[PDB]
Amino acid sequence: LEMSLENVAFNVVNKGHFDGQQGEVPVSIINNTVYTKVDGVDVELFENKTTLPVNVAFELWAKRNIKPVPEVKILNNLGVDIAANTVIWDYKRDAPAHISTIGVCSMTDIAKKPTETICAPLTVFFDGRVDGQVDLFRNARNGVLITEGSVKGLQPSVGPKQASLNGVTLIGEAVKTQFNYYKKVDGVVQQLPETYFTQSRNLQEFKPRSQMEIDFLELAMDEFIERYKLEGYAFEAIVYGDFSHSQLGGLHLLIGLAKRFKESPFELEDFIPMDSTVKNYFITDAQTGSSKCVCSVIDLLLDDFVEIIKSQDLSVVSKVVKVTIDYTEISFMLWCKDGHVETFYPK
Amino acid sequence: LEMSLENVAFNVVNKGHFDGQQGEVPVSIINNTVYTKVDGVDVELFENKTTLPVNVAFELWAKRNIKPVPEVKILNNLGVDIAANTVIWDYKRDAPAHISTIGVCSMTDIAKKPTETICAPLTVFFDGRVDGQVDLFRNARNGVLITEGSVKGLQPSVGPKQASLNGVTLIGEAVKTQFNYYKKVDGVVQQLPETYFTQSRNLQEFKPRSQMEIDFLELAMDEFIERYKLEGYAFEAIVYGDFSHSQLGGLHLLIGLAKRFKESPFELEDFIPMDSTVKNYFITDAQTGSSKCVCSVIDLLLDDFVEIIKSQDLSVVSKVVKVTIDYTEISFMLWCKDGHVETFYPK
Amino acid sequence: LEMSLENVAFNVVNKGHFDGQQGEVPVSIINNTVYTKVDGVDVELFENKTTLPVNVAFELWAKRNIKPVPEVKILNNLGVDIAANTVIWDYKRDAPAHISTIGVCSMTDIAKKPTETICAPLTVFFDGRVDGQVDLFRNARNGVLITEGSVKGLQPSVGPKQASLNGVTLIGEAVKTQFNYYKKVDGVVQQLPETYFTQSRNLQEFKPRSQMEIDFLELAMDEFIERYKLEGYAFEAIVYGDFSHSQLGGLHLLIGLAKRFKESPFELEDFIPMDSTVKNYFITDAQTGSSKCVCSVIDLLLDDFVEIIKSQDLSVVSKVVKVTIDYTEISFMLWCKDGHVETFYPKL
Amino acid sequence: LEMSLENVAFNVVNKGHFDGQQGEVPVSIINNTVYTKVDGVDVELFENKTTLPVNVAFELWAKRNIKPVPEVKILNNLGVDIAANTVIWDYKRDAPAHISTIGVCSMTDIAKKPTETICAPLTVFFDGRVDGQVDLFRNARNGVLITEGSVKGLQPSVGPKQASLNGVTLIGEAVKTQFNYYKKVDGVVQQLPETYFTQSRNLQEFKPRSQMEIDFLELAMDEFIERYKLEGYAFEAIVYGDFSHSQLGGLHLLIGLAKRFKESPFELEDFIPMDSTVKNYFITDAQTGSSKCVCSVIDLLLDDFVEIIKSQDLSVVSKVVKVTIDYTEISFMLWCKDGHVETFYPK
Amino acid sequence: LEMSLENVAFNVVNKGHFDGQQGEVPVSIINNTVYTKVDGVDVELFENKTTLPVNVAFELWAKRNIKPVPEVKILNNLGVDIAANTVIWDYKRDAPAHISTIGVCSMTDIAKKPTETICAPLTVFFDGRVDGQVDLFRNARNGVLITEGSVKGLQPSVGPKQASLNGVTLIGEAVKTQFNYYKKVDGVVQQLPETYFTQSRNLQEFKPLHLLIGLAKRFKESPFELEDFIPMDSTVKNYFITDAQTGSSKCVCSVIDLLVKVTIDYTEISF
RNA sequence: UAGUAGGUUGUAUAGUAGUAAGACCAGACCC
RNA sequence: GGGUCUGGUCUUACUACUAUACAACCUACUA
Repeated sequence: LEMSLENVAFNVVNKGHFDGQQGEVPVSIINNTVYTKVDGVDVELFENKTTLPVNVAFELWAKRNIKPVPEVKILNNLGVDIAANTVIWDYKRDAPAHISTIGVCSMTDIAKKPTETICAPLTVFFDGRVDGQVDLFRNARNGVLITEGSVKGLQPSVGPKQASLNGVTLIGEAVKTQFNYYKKVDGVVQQLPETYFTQSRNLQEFKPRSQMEIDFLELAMDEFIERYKLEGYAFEAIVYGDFSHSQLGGLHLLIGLAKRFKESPFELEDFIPMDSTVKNYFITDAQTGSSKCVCSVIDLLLDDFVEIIKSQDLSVVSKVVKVTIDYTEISFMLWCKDGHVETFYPK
Repeated sequence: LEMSLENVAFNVVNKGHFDGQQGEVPVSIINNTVYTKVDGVDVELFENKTTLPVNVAFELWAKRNIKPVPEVKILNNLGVDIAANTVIWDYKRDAPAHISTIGVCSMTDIAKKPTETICAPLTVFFDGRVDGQVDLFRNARNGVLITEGSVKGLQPSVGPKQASLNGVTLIGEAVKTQFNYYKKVDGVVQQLPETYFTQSRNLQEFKPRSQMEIDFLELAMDEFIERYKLEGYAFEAIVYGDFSHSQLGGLHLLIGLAKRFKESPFELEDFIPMDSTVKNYFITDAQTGSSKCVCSVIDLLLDDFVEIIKSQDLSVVSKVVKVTIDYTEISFMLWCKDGHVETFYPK
Repeated sequence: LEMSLENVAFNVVNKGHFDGQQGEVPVSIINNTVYTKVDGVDVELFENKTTLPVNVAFELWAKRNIKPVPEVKILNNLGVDIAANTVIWDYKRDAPAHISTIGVCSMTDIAKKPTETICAPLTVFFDGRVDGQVDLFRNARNGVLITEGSVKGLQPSVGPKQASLNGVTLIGEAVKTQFNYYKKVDGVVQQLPETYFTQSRNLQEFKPRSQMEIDFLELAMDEFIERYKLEGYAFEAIVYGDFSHSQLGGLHLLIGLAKRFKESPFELEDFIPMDSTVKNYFITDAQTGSSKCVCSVIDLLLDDFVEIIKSQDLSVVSKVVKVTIDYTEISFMLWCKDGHVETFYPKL
Repeated sequence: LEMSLENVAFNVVNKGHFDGQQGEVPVSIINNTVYTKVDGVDVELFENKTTLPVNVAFELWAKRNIKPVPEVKILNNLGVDIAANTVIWDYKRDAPAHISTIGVCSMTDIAKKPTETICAPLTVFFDGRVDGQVDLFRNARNGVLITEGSVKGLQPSVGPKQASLNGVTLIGEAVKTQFNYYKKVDGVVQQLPETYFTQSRNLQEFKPRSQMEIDFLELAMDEFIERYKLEGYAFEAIVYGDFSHSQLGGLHLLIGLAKRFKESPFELEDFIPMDSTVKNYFITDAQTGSSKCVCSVIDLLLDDFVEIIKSQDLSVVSKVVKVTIDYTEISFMLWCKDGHVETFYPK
Repeated sequence: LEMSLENVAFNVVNKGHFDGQQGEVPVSIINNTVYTKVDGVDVELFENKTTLPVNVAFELWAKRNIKPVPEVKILNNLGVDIAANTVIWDYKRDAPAHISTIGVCSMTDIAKKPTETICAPLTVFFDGRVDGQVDLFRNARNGVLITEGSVKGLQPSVGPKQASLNGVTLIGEAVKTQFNYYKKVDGVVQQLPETYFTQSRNLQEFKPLHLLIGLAKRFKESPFELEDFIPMDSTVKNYFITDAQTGSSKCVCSVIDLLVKVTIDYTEISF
């Protein structure tokens, strides 16, 4: 089997997600909210924040993937258009990561199997922990495959350490959250270039993942620059920021935002609440009264950021640098003075 | 069995009402409308005009009674509070005639059988064309029973000739629309009083049902009164109406409204769109510019109204007359100008 | 008292409009509809088609004017911005004719009396059948006054014969629907221009109001033109209409639309459902398959239209003619050639 | 172009449809209705009855095709999935006939030209009155082409006489509403089979289109059979209908419905308000009280129906007959008594 | 009395709850929100999260009980179906704890007094701090009574130490939040058996994996997410716990906050 | 007199439209 | 080659709307 609204609500009530049990419960759809009657009183089960109909969005939310899955930004950068026999929920915007589905909900389904002709001109995300998906990826024309282990006859590409698990990114210890990515286009397997992976942290629950990051949060700016020999790279304004004018200077790394937040609180108004490698924020410092309309914040490991920034050479005043991050090219606007660097920020 | 939204929509699509078949179709609930996907495009199936949730109202509408059923005004006057194992749809206001149901929809059910203790202090409408309902009526404490035939041990009460059938009232020829009404209160059968029944007609599809009505519509105002000897009974004002002042005079019978509508069109704004024995209208005559804020219109057979007015014994100046219409008392405001009648209109 | 939602609903239930009685009834506001509980079941009382909140629109609808009132187009053309101590309901779009009110609903009120300073730079519609309104009009700076009779010290202006009464326009017989209009601007009484008044009819309930209209509805096109000496005025196109090409021809008078509708049914899609002197329609003829995207239809008495079309010389290649209709200037495009008119249509 | 909501509303206000002019007007989107401010008061321009967003549906409605276009049922039967550079509005359900568009609205566009790779595995409706569309049809892989005239190198297929024009079907006189249909699948032109075309009439504005229909609407049931020699074809029940039992007998042609409506009014509740060759109705006769839950009504010319019924032979008790109507197969359930056909109704 | 929407909004504006004052203020009902006009600009007063109409829910919210009241789980376990002359607001789901009311709001009222025949086959929650309610409980057929003190002729049952007060549970010091529970069924007083009472704490404001104390200890150690897929109030809570450090998650986790059939909160819990 | 300015009108360079007609180009049908 | 019908463009005459520049009239605030 039954694929109906009341069976989905029964599964949500008894297990929190659509498992596949048999049963039905009373359901009331008023406004965009789905209520259920428990002990004679209506209890809210789901509030629709999406653009889909109420029952369609509820069914997709209940059938979401609860296993560790790749972050939505990785899938978007890899060009994934649809997911095979699963729903990947984008918790950043509280909506499904993909408009259509394959064999999940009859209202949004374009097919019941990923091997149909309609699914051929689409990059389909194939899981690896579900049996039989590797064969479907081999027979698919366009598809992206993730695997905990290794696949015979293919060259694995190491992905990010962290992965999304019910909306909270983590480096799994009990469960393996590091996958191997395979991309197949037009029936030909394509290798993927080596890329630096964003750590996807947050200001509140910020924890350094390296010794250099620990020194950045604790040691002074001059001491940290002197110890690691970061002179002549404009590290004062690129990371720490300039809270002295009406507009901020630099501050394009999430680690600098975390350091400033620990020093003085401020507001990060995200005017595009989605998940992406590069985030734009409406930052307003509450102490110095300095605000910036657009602030491109990219969360990178500090050691790899140093390696990236020191592998471009100081020879021209201005240059555009293309860096492969999350399997996509990132355009960095680089300004260089003579002897030192002026400014290096993402576009 | 399955009791779900998609099975109900499948039954509506394939048969127009909930029959009890097995199947499911895609359903989208957006706004108060229930859409279904037919040939890849959404088709509207039901628009909620009720005060209930969208899916609850849709399920009640699909499970409505399609057999000839008594008019909602008769049930309200008899004091019916709930219907046993059926839904009676009030097409006048496009909502169920009763707030709760017995064994129909889990969201509105108060019980699964009419014999439970919760249903005891309620007048339950028991059908007669469904097997086993007569026994339930006998065992019920408060209930109203309708029967095409006769029931042993009970005195039948003849009901109205017409009955509702999918929202259009008719005097059935192929199907019997005349029932026998039995009312049982506190376990004791009560014999219903002798009463007149409203014909429940409309101005557009108005057809006379007696010789007197045909003469009323065909003959002039003076000719009709002279032929039937209605002098000194205010038939000109009460029935025909007086469109000569800023406010109307009389016009409290639907037959007079039909005659005027055939003569000159006008607007009847019903500010309480429900079904009742006495209707109040905001009548505005479009020819003479005469309007009346409240106009109590009661549809009665002309012969019965003549009998009622001739039995009034007009001797006192003012008197309140109680007339049993549709198993309920109707308060008629009677004014008599000593010698003849002054005005006789319902309150 | 009391000015509350439940008292308003009680008045609607017991009398159909807000009279001023004391009482309350259960009320449920869900969606844009206002329901009431009668005999244990919810009954719909009002569905909000306006741009106002549900209870605000319900209160304005209940307090609407039920007496014969001037049509909304006349008020808009006269420049009326607000109504004094009343609500004028625009039944064409099922919303109040004016955004704000004076002493009606606390949510929309800008004042409690029309004599306040905020109401001074506004043209206020003052009634005449309500006692004391004439004095307010005299003391007002900008205002429009209607009166069944005559007012001392002022020159009356005769208005249209018909007036709106609960959404249906009529030439009242029992009740006088013809008023005298007075307009006062900046404390100085202004006389209103002499004008022709639109009859405001409809295709379904269309009834001729003159001998010429009866002849038009009965006689053939050629016979009517011959009888009324309308030679060389494009009456075949301007009025009767030309359903011969892909686009329509002329057909800019409602009487011609009524004649065609009686001949062959068609659809008039009104893409701006409001009330105005000149109406634009998306007419699609169902017989010949001829449709026109924009069709300016103005309802005028056929004698008045004949006089208007005979009052303009036709030697110029083209000209824009301004005609005072419903106290406003209507622009007519006079595309003519060699004396005989080619077309004559308003704009909207 | 400018493609914005206010430009679309300006075009609607000044011309009734999106022509392509430059300008803007105030717009208010509250509920599903789009209002505009004219002379200081909001005027409703469009009420959304679709499943699309308010502004998307408004833009599609304004950019609809106002020229004579084929009826939506013909396009659905031909398998049209999308329309090239135009929007075909389905006035029966007040929604666009196709979910996606090509180069019309950026919210629903899948491409800007019909020659892109994404549009290749889709049957695209190509007009013929727009210059350059014939070349696109020739270069297209899957597409349907209509032409007023003839196309060199292709065999024309004569379509229906009538065509939709702003929601009202008509046999155009001033404008040609008869097209020639060409279907191309997988780059190979397919000839369409000879077929019968539904006249697509309605009960209210019903006008006979042949001598036989006039005789049917005037002559008696027995006289009409005698004159046209229809004995042993169950013409009494198939077309006229039988209002004698609880359920109707036959009445599967719209001409019979029109005749009955002229005789006695009744209600046709369409529980699937869409456009299709075969329509199912919830017919309830208001005179005899006879109702039928499902009534398959197909509007065919009486001469064509006679030709169909006289070419099936009377040899088996039950048989399924496939008839090509509107370029699609119609399944007719045929029951034959030994000697004469018993019941012949569409499924 | 006056019982109208504008009087209720006036009471909310001037006192925060329906006290019973006389007055009216402009009110706008758009969407499910009730706005009021203060200084010429609309100010939101109430957003409807319930299944009731906007004005009905607003009137019930304004007429809610602000005194210390028993927790909703205790009332549900005791079988309370309706409250006499008061509204008990369930702050966990932001909706009234009972579908119908007695003499509060005309849209939801089934009666004006708890002594009517319609209220007889219902367990009615009778207060004890309101004068005259004890007599109504004595005359009632089915009802539950709470009392700060003692009632003559009845055996008191000691209830939980904590009680709800404007949505925050507390062990009252200035005000007594410990009541004595009396249950009367079919006109016969039934004694309440001994039972253990849930402390009803929370992880954030916790002051001394199926016990809430273990959840609090883990939260102090490592943060995690508790997705409550049934946001209501009950003795036993099911959570969708996902540990953010070890990546360990459990779909259903029955968490009961305590200091085989077990008598907890006047009901039976099966382990 | 030296400056900063809101409404009305005119001139100049421009860009769209207008429910009539004529002309040019292109396509279809017929002779 | 001619006639009719459609898609695009120009002209006929008068007006409406948007953009910029300058001037005049009624006049507003300072030295």
